[PDB]
Amino acid sequence: DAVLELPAATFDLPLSLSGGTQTTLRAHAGHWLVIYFYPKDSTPGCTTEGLDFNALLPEFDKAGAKILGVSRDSVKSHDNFCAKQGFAFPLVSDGDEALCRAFDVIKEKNMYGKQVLGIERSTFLLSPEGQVVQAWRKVKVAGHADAVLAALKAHA
Ligand code: NA
Ligand code: NA
Repeated sequence: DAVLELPAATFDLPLSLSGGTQTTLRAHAGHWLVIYFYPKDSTPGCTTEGLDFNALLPEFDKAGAKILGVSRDSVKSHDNFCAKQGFAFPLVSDGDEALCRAFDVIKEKNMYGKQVLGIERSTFLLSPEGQVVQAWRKVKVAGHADAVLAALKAHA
């Protein structure tokens, strides 16, 4: 029932959050976790995605689930982004791309005559026992948070 196996060490990686604290995936044991990776703070698309998740947060709560957004922007950038948009969930500053690589969301594109890496917008649903049970890759923003919520309700 796992669609992705993560390195065991992934669950103990210290994840720097907006607000200056740290978490790990293991610390979320016991409830559902949505982890949504996005390429960059404060862009039109990535802002829309975060606001879409933020608007549905009471429905996610009803399943006791929690949301984490992830990019490689700094904690300061995340703090600004969260404050300006009013997000009520944390953002991981995955500055070294450790979590991104664990979930295999760093993808290469041959453009400008060279190989360019970047975060591919992707989302994962992690069970209360830490299994990755559903994955969405190369995500288009429109309708995405709704679809993730629907899938959560179906799994939970
Ligand atoms: Na960190
Ligand atoms: Na979990």
